[PDB]
Amino acid sequence: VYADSFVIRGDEVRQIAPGQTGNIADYNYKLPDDFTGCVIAWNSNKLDS
Amino acid sequence: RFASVYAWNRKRISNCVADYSVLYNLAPFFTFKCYGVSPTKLNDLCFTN
Repeated sequence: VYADSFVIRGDEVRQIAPGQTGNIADYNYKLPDDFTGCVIAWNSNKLDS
Repeated sequence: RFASVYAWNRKRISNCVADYSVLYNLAPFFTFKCYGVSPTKLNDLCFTN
């Protein structure tokens, strides 16, 4: 298993899932259609912002 | 202005080429799904009306 760490906007959480496309989904990070597993997202407004 | 739901309006689009790139650029897109088509393949399709 591999782990990838990054922080994105709230509006871009829907494009992370494989099969979707977008400005961040096509130029920053992409996932294969046969992706196995799941991603975990939690708010960092307290810490990052 | 947008008309009310009980008085929903309707506009006819024909004899023109529409680009969906100028549409997807809108940031606050939250609810967006398609039944008979796929959003990723809407830039290479033709419609009678």
